Amino acid sequence: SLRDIKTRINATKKTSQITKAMEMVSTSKLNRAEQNAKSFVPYMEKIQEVVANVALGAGGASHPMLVSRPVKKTGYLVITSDRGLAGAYNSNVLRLVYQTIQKRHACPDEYAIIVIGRVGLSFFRKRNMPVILDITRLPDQPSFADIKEIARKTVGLFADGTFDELYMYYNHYVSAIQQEVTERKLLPLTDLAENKQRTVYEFEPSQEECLDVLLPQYAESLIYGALLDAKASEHAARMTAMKNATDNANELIRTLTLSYNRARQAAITQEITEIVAGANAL
Amino acid sequence: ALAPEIVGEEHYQVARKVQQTLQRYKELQDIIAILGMDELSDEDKLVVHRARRIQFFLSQNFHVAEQFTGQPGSYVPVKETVRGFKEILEGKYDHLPEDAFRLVGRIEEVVEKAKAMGV
Amino acid sequence: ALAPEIVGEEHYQVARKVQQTLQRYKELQDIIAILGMDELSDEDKLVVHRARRIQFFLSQNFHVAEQFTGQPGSYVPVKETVRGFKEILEGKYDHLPEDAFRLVGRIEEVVEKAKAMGV
Amino acid sequence: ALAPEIVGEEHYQVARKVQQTLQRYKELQDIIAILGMDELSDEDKLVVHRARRIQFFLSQNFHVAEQFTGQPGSYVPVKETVRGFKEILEGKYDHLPEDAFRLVGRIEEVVEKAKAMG
Amino acid sequence: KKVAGTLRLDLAAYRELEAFAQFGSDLDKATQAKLARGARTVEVLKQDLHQPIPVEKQVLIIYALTRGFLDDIPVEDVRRFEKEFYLFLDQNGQHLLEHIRTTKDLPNEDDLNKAIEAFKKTFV
Amino acid sequence: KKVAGTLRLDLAAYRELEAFAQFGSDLDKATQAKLARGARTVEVLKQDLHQPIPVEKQVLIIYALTRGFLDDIPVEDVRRFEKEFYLFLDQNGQHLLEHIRTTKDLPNEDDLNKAIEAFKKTFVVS
Repeated sequence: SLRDIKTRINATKKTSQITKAMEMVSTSKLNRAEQNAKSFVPYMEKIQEVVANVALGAGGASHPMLVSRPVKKTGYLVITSDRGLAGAYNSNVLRLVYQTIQKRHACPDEYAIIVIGRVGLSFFRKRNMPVILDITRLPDQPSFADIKEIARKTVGLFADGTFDELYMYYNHYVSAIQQEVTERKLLPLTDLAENKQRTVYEFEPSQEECLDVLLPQYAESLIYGALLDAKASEHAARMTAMKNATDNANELIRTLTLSYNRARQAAITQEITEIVAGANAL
Repeated sequence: ALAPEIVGEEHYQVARKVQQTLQRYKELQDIIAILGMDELSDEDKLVVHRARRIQFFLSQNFHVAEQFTGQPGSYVPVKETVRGFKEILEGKYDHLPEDAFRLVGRIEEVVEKAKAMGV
Repeated sequence: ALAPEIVGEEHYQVARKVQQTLQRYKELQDIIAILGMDELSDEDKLVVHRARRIQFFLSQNFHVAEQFTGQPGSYVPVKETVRGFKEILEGKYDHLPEDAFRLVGRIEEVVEKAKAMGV
Repeated sequence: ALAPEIVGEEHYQVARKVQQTLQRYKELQDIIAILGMDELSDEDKLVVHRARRIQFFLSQNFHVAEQFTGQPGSYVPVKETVRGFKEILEGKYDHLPEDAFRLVGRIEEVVEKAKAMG
Repeated sequence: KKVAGTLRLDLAAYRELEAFAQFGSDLDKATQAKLARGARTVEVLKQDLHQPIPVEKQVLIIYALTRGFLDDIPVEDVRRFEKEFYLFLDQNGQHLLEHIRTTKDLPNEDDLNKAIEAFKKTFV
Repeated sequence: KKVAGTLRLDLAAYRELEAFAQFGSDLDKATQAKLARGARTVEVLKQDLHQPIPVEKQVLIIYALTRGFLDDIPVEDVRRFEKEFYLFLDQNGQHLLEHIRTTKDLPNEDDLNKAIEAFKKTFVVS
C-alpha cells in the first residue's frame, strides 16, 4: 500500500537520525573514560606495588586477607549496565557467571551475589538468586567515593568470614571492536605483585595493624580498576551497536524507497489505462 | 470559528495547546514502536502521559449509545469542558488511572469512576 | 485435511503448534531487522531459537537433486515426521547448532551431522 | 573514460589516490564535527592536511570572472595538472601556508604566491 | 542584504543539528550555543494574523538576532519582547529609523550597539 | 568436475560469512579458517580484460587453492603467484600440461603435489 510504505519510509528516517545521535554522544563519553582510565593507571601502579612489596617482603603470612583457608561458602561480584540498548555487554558477562555456578554448584546456600547495574539485578530477580548488596543509579562518570562506602560494606562481609572466597566478573577493554569477558579473584590475596626493589620501611606500626590499612586500600583499588574498565567498555559497546544499527536503517531506507517508486509508477499506469479503456468504448 | 475574537482568549489558548500535545504524540509513536518507551526523556514521557488522557477524555457517553453501551448518557456545557481540559494540561488529575477517561461526560464523573476501581 | 478427524489428534496438536511458533517469528522479523536480538527479552529469545530449528528442519535431500548436489536423497515416513517435530518443540535438542539441521531426512541424521562438526 | 587504456596509467593512479584521500577525509569530518583535531591519530591528521590542500588546489582562477575580480585567471594543460598533483601526493610542497593553494593555476604559482605572503 | 546573510546559514545548521541532538543536553558547548540561536530564530520569525511590520523594524530585530544580543533573553518571551523593543525604538530611537528609510542603508555600528545595549539594560 | 565441484562451497559460504563477521563480536577457529580459504578464491577469481586462461591452466591453479598449498601465499601476492605459476608451467612443467589436454583428466596427484611444492620453493614473498 502506497500510504503505508510512505509512512514506513518516513518512520525509518527519523529513527536513523536518533541512532546517529547516540553514536556521537557515546563516542564523546568514551574519550573521557579512556582518558580517566589512563590517569588512574599511574595511581594504581604506585599504591598496588608499594603495598604488595611490604605485604610480601620481609614477613610471613599472618593476615586473614593474605592467608588461604578452606571454603565453607563463597560470593560473586558482577558489574553490568544500568541503561539498555548496549549490545551483549550485559549478556556475555551474565552467561559466564550463571554457567560458572550452574556447572559447578550443588547448593543455593553455597553462593551469594553482589551486583552493580539495573540489568544484572533484573536478571537475578527474574530466574531466581539472592542478592546481598545491589547498588544502582551510578553516574556516567564514576568517582572513587561512590564505591568507597559500598566497598567498605563488601570488605566487612569478607573480613568477618561471611564469604571465604570472592570473585569479580566484568568486561575488559582490549580493542575498538573486541572486548573480553574476564573473571578475577578479589580475595584472599593468594598471589601478589612484586617490584623486586624495596627500601627500609618503618618498623614502628604493628605489622598486623599496618596491614589493616593497606589490605583494604588494595581491595578498594582493585574494585575501582574494574569500574574504569567496565565503563570504558560499555560506552564502546553502545558505540558499536549504534553504528551497525544506523547502517541497517539506511540500507532499509534505500530498499523501501525503491518499492515506493515502483508502486508510484504502477498506479499512474493503471489510472491511465482505465480512463483510456472507457474513452475507447465511448 | 476557532479565532480568538469569536470564542475568547481563554478558549483559544487551551484549544491550540491541546493540538500541540496530540501532534507531538503522533511523531513520538514511531520512536516508541521500534526503540521502546523507556529510552526517552522526562519531557517526552510527560507528553505521552498527558496525550493518552486527553485522547480518551475526548470520548463521550451519548443517549443513542444507550442502546449500544448500556450506560444512560451526558450533556457537558462549554464552560465545564474548558475547565476540565485545562486541568488535564496542568497535571492536577494525572494521579488517576487512564482507564477512567473512556465514554464519560464531565471531569467530576471521572473522579468517582476511579473510586470504584479502588484508586 | 488438517482436520482433527482426518489426520488424527496427534498430527493435529503438532501441526497447529508449529504454525503458532512460526507466525510469531514474522512479527519479530521487522524488529530484529534493525536492532538485532538485544532488544528481545525472555520468551522472545526462546521463540527465535526454536523457530530457527523448525525452519531448517523442514528442508530435505531429494533423489532428483542428485543431478545438482552430490548428496543421496531421503524418504521420511509420516510417523517419523510427526514424531520429529515434537522433540524440537519440547526443547530436547536445544544444544545442537543450526547448520546441522539443514538437508537431512529423519531426525537421527541431525545428531550424526552435528557429531561430524563437534560444535 | 577514467580508465588506464584511455587516459594512460600515471593519470589513472594519480586520480584514484586523490579520491581515496578525500573519502577518508570525509569520515574524519563527522569525527571533527564532534571533537578536536589533535584527538585523531597522526595518520588521520596527515589525511586532513593533504586533503584540505587538494580541495583548494582543485579550485582555479577563471578568466570570465575577471570582470568581477581584478585577478587575471589561468588555463592548465592536462600534463601540468597530472605532474602537479603527483608532487602534492609525494608531499614535496607540504611546507606551505594553506591558503597558498586558493584560486591558483600551475603548482609553481603556489611557490611564488607563498613568497608574496612572506 | 547585509543583515540577513547570516540568518539563512543559522537556520540550516539548526535543521540538521536539532533533528538529532535536542535530547542530549550534557554535551560540547559549541553545539549547545548553536542550538540556542535556532530556537530563538524560530520565535523571531513567528508573527500574528492581519498585522504587517514595516521594513525598518524588521532589519533592526534581525540585526539583534544575527548579532546575538538576544542570547540573555529566554526563548519563550521573545514574542512579547519583539513587540516591546519596538516601543523603546519609537520613543527614543528616531535618529536610527529616520536614516534607514532615507538611505536604504545601515547606520554606524557604534551608535546601533549603544542603542541596543542600552535597551538591554532597561529590559527585565 | 573433480577439482571444482567444491569451489562453490568456498564461495557461496564465504560471501555470506563476511557479512556477519564484520558486525560480529567473535569468530570461532573453524569460522576463522573458512575465511582465509574464501579470501584467496575471490582473488583467485579476479581476472583482467581481454586475457583468457587456457583450461589446463585453470584446473592447475584451482587444484592448488583447493589443496591448501596456496594458503601460504599472502593476499596481495596471490595475483603475482598466479602469473608466476602459469610462466613456471610453460618453462618447466610441460608433462602435467600434456596429460590434461590429451586425456582430459587430472594428472598424477603425487607428481602434482611434488611439482606444486617445487614451485613454492622458487617463489618469494613481498
